[PDB]
Amino acid sequence: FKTFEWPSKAAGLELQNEIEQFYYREAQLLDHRAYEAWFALLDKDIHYFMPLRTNRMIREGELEYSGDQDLAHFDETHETMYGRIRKVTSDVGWAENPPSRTRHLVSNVIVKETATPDTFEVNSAFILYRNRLERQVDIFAGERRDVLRRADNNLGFSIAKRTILLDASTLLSNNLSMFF
Amino acid sequence: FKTFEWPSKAAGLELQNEIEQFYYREAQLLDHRAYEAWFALLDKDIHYFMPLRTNRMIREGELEYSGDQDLAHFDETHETMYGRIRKVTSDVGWAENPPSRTRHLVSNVIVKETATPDTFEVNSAFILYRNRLERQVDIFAGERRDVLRRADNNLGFSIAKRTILLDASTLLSNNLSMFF
Amino acid sequence: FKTFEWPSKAAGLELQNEIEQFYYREAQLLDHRAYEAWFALLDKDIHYFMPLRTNRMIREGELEYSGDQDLAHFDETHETMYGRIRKVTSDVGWAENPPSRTRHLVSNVIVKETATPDTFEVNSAFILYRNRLERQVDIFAGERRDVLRRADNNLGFSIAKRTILLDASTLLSNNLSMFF
Amino acid sequence: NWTPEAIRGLVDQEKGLLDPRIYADQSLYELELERVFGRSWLLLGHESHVPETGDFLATYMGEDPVVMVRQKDKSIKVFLNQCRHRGMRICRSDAGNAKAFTCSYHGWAYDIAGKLVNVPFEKEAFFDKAEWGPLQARVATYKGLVFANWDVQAPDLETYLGDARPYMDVMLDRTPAGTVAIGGMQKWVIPCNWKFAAEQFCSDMYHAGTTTHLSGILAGIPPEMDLSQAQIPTKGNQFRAAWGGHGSGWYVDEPGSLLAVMGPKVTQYWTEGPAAELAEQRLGHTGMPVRRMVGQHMTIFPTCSFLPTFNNIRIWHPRGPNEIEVWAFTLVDADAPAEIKEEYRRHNIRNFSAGGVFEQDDGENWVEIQKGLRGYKAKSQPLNAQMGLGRSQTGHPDFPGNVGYVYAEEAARGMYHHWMRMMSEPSWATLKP
Amino acid sequence: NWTPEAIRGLVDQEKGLLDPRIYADQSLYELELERVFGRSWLLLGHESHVPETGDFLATYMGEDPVVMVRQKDKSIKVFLNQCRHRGMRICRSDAGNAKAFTCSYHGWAYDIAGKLVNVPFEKEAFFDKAEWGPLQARVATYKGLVFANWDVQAPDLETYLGDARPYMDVMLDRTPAGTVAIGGMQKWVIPCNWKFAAEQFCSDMYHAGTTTHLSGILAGIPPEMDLSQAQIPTKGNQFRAAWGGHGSGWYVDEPGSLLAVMGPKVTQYWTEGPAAELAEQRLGHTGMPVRRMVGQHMTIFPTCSFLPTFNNIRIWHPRGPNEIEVWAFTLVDADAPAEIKEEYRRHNIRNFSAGGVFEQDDGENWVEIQKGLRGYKAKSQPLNAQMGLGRSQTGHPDFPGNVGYVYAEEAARGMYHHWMRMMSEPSWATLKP
Amino acid sequence: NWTPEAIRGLVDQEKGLLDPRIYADQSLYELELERVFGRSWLLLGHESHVPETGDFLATYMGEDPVVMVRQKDKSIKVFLNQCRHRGMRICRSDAGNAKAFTCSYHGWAYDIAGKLVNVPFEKEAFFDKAEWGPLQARVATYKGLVFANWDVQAPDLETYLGDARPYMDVMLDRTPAGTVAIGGMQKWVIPCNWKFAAEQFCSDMYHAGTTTHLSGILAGIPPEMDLSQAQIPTKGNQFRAAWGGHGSGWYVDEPGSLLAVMGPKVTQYWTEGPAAELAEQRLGHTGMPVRRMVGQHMTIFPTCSFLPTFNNIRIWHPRGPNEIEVWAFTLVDADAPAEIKEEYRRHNIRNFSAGGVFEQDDGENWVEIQKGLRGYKAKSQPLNAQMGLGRSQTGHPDFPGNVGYVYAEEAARGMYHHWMRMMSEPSWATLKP
Ligand code: FES
Ligand code: FES
Ligand code: FES
Ligand SMILES: [Fe+2]
Ligand SMILES: [Fe+2]
Ligand SMILES: [Fe+2]
Repeated sequence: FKTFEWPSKAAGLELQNEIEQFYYREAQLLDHRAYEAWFALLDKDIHYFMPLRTNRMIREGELEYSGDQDLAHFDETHETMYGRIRKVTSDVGWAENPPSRTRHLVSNVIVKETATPDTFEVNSAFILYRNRLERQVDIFAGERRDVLRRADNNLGFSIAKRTILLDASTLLSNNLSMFF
Repeated sequence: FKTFEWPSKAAGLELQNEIEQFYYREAQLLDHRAYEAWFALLDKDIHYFMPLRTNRMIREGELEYSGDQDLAHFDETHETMYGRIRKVTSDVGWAENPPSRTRHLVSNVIVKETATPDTFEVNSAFILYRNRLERQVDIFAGERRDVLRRADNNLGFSIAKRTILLDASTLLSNNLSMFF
Repeated sequence: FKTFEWPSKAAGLELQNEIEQFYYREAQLLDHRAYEAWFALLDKDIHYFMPLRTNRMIREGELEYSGDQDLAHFDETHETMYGRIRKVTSDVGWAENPPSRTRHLVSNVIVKETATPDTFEVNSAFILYRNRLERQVDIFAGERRDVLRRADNNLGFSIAKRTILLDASTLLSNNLSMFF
Repeated sequence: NWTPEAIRGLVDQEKGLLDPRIYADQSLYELELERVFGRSWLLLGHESHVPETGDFLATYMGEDPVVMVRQKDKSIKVFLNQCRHRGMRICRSDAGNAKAFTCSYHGWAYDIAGKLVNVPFEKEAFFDKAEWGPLQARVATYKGLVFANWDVQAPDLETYLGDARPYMDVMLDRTPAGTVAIGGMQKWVIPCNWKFAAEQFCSDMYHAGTTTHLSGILAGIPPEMDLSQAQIPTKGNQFRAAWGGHGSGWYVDEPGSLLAVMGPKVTQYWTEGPAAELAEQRLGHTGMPVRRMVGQHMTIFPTCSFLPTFNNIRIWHPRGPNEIEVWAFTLVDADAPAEIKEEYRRHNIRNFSAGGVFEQDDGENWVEIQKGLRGYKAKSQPLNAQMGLGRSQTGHPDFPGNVGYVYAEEAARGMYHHWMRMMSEPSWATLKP
Repeated sequence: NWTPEAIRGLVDQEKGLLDPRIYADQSLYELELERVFGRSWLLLGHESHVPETGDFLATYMGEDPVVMVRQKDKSIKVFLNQCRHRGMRICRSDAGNAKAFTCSYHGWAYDIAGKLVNVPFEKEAFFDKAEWGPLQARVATYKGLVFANWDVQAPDLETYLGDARPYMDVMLDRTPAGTVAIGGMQKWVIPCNWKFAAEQFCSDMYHAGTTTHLSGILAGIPPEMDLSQAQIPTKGNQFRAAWGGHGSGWYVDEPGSLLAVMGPKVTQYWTEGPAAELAEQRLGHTGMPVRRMVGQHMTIFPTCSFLPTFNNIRIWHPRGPNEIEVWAFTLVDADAPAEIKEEYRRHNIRNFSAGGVFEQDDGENWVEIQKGLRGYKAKSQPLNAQMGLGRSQTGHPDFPGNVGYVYAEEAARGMYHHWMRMMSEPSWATLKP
Repeated sequence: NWTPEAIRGLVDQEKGLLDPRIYADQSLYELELERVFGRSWLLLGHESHVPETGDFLATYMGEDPVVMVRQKDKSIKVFLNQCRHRGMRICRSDAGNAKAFTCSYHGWAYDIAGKLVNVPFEKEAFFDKAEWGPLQARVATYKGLVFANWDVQAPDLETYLGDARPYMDVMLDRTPAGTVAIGGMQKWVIPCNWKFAAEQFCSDMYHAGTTTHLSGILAGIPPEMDLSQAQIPTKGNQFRAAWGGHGSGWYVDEPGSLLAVMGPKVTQYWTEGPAAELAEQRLGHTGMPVRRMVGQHMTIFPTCSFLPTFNNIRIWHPRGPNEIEVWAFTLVDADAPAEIKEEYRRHNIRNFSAGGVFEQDDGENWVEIQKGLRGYKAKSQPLNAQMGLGRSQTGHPDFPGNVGYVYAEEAARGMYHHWMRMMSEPSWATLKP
């Protein structure tokens, strides 16, 4: 995917604060299982994407990530996400009933303004800490590359696009029952 | 505990920075074992709380946390916290002599102005990394719900209330010889 | 090492954001294996230091870290750092070919101004997630104490001095093939 | 292989010697699950945990997950938390209320008694449902506390406890109202053998009265008082069960030890007033001065430990020879003043939780012991269990049974001797009292 | 040591009983690597994973690392990913193209065929290079799928597969062009025995037709529907292989169930139109009505599993008795419309990736089963495998081989019986079909 | 359980064959702790790690924790870091100064000799303190280095080392003023078997003269030139110890290889001027051209390894068959100039640290080898130790003992043969030199 393209003219302090506070609020919604609230942040043209990552020699490093027509961990539209919210808020959704306990620690927020005013490309790092049942702990880490629009909702922003670059090849977790 | 009720009007950049800095300063006191300096931040009316978490079915989700008249991991006043500082600084306090090596990574800071001026309800996320003796590593993750007051000390603030919501049911560590 | 001597007056909001963004850009270079771009950030008078930490009784806490004339995990100069860059970018550098997958989550940024204009002493905390091959996961936590300089370069700053205080005695990891 | 002869040589109570291999050996551990945990009375909690019909608590018996659930007939049932179809956990939450139990795998349904009542597509695909419910356990209550045992050939709970009952009654039988459990159950993990934890509450006051808990006491004593004051208690006794490997120790006539751990308000409650006077009357058939008895510890073999004066109670779950899980909770007299219920609550959290000023140091000890026992030479010579050897007698005026001095390892030798018998002797025909 | 008598008693096909120790025992696992994985036909992937000369794929056979690499002559060789000098891994990336392979330790150089062609300082310090190349495996292809086997004595793939081939062809033989593998191979770790995973795709439709996948169904059906409005499929059949422990299960005339998992376009493609009619004409030699066969699951013993109707294919890699790795990829007809290939890709991610709306629930069940088996009593009583006992016959008008009802365990009983035979019989003279 | 016959058939030094099961078998490891580590001389550090009375270092002998401690009479005593009471670690810090040692559990006090001097409540509850102190070990010093052995029957350090001593003297006996240790000791964890690491330093120069350290050499050469300016060393020798399985290897007349690793200032110190001329005078009685010997590697069997030319030294701590800990430190000549000490320090960090340009790649190979050995087939065929077979002899003008070419496995064959001997022969009556 190559190093994120931060502008030399950094985003204003007012703008830097808004995006961070948006991610802090977002993580709060997810960590407290307010899934309907979080889902309302996703735009109708949302593309939710987490590609596979592989072990390659440096000379073939451009094959590290899976592509548009390869399999992925997530490759979701607004419609497919809606079914997942229905499953995760369902009594018969065994993988999250009883639900897990997660923590999204968000940092390393870099903001880029796009050709379209009030639309921003955002880079952020994270650790997702998942704890399930008695003693299960899966620790995920990675970066998120978002496209965010200024929106007239409770958080002041909506998610237009999300790519999650996870720092794993083989997944050490048995499932991805959580949202990134 | 539900999603933290952040204000629609977000705290100004000056205040956001001041609170973030305070926590960074506090984490520097704890990770460098400045226990007497840390304890000086606590108000006489402090409540230092960390409830138990249990695995409940969605239908019984309101029973996830232990209450005010139940057991907890921590439920401390100024008097009892003083006893803990006396132990942790002791040459015969074996659990922290030799001392552990901790790291408090603080992020996700959400500031809420209260009805009292210069008193703030602050939500924050953390990973506490703890390393003991030869090869022991305990990784804690959770959130903190604090009530902070402006104070006349080297850090700028005082701690009036602290609730730690730890992302664990069964604790995977042998003890909690660290402060949160 | 004792608590970081933070200034009484905190750094301005512009400066706090400049240093933070420098580290977010720096972590982007490392996490995307831009070792050539990262090396260009180091001034020629760089001391890249990472002492050993030992378990000591409270009565002997002044002997925790190793000294100037002891062994270290890293004790590097510009000349020696370049050799390391030459090894990691090498196709015949086995320990990093295939490369690892690193994540530097950076927070706790405290900025101190020195007696030299445009030169700053900065404290920061981190969690370095390292994932290698199929199943290898190494989690590092620690503290960075840097002397940074205003620079007419890409990231806005250059590195004059770095001490990395790692929260470990025995490394649980088989090597330190990554940069901090 | 482990012959009965080889097992007998691991514990020598006459000489006061213990083979360190008992805390580390993997094949010895597998036999403990069968010969010890497979036929002993294991504590699961308190009656008030499951006060109404359908109330359940997910817990463990050894490494076997079990459901403890209250019935329509006001009894408590304990069945194996495993569906006999393909192994799935029937009860998937810690605690709550159930009308039925359904398996998430193939939909096999159970009533709260553990009987299999419905199998999906039974008419089409199928065998009798009465024989395919999860394995049941014998359940018996002792004044609030609920115990379980798989072995139908093992002696009943009352017999199993024997002359240990009086010392339990110190905590359990103080009022006609009974004891109630305080909400919440602390769970944490220690990388150590269960026998270390069981022995310490069985026989070991020597650790609390010497070095382990100096900082725990420092945290308890008034801010104006430094450690060089605090008076180390010496007066005291120790009980070894006639049969079963149970044990208990206590300080006599030293309220200052209770003062440091539980505060002034609890010390008053335990020693002075109508409530303390009533308890001594009720325990009159034992003849014990319970108002003089403080700082008590006790273990019911194998893994039921508690601290009667402090109302702290704990179950040890084995997780291999090198690990345990500590499940802790606390009791209070049902009719006790609200202030007294609160003081017992605060001080148990402060002292004996995962982050407690006492428990921290207990865990620190056990972690390093298990680390050391990984070595060859560290398992090559016996450990000294010679304390108070031949110093006990069964004719004490105040305390009934085999009684010695507070700092002794007589109860320990009893705990290990019984353990040794459990492992070497196949049949209850020679094992029972 | 396990005697052949003790092995035979672990699985009872006549009574429909399974000893649960087969999922947990370490000694039985070591034997599984020798007697099961060391001489079985194991899937490594597809021919299209390695199209060009020098293309490779690093994968596993049991816990043995292997290199699948396409040769100059268009054949495929499979050799142990280990240097016979001191054991270093020869091929150190997952996939790509290679001109040669070289050991990073001492530079022992190998060609793409897996032959040792260069030893540094050979003339100065040495032994024949032709003899010291890594161990080679037998490679066989079935309609695009690539299988491998160590044993020179084992039957060939076609013989090993037997009367299960018809049911494989439902996925693999639909078009003259053949199947191609969509790029990317998902990998995730589940802490559970491989036999649970193998059986579920072999015989277990029961779990999907009852409770496990109620929420997965909820995810697929339109926003207007609630779960109670979704018809539960009941009609169908189960296949048990004549030999090998292979098995498949499918629904008959149940288009609604395919609609929920794979969507309107795939359901149209599979049942109606030119491509659906061409598949039925090609599979007419079996007599099966493929356009009516939906929701199919299948297992090729030991660790090869697929969902033929969904085109989802997966390999289970054993990692001790308490762990597997799941390596999953998907297929499409090479000449299928791009719109259909994309729909197949989408819903395979949506339902069957590690974060799939079906998969999440599968591993959730398996984790607790393996957890439960840590206990002594959890392994004291046999598991029930009595479903559909004595109900299957070989004279079904539509489907070839031993055919019963869809919710049965005749396939499972066949799997564990072959497992038993594999573990108890050293010679292929008794085992061969 | 292993019969002597089965052990002997794991190492064939005649054919040059190794059974790969020696690196992976759990049962063999448990025997190693008893038969190899329980009676071999193991390096604990340097005399200058504990220079003052009461100075200590906490280290390991196998998986047994021990305490190095300097006494009043200037001798070093080594004892088990375990209290005989209940197994608690006596010394709880990595290093420092002690006036005594106290157990944290029950307060058993020990002086700096490991003698039990105080037992709390002894008069009241107790047994002879002189018999209950921790287990003592035989301590012996070779020119600065501190070794320990449990076995009273085992040969003395000198006889144990034998004809390996001249090769140790290259690093140690260069000054009358002796060596000192640079402060600090690096501890890291590699998931491989100890025999891989110990063999490499014993017999494997082959890896440094081929592929392993291509990037390490690249790090050591000037910025303007690459590996095409780096010449491969092909001149040198290897030594196999008469008894003990010790071994060394080195380059002769190859000053370029020292320069790339240790820089110009060390190269000149090692090869020219007063200190190098003094070393040549002192070491002349061995006949060796010490000034021309570079890149030396050495293993004192079992787990004491060093690189004499670089002054790097390490102990391998076994942690199961599949894990070790590496404890590394560095020496200098006590009277060597400050600039020379600094260069030895700097370059040891750059090269042989956990993150060293050389070390990284060494450990990388070992990790992947151990992973492979989880497989059945990966252990089914023997490994090749056939390098330099029958080419060594005891007739060499310059170097004493059984000497061959630098790229050879004669020392490796000697190491494993001795390992095999110690594992299969129970009595020192047959094992003694
Ligand atoms: S496991 Fe099959 S229904 Fe319970
Ligand atoms: S391991 Fe020695 S060259 Fe492959
Ligand atoms: S363990 Fe050392 S004093 Fe009891
Ligand atoms: Fe204690
Ligand atoms: Fe399923
Ligand atoms: Fe090397």
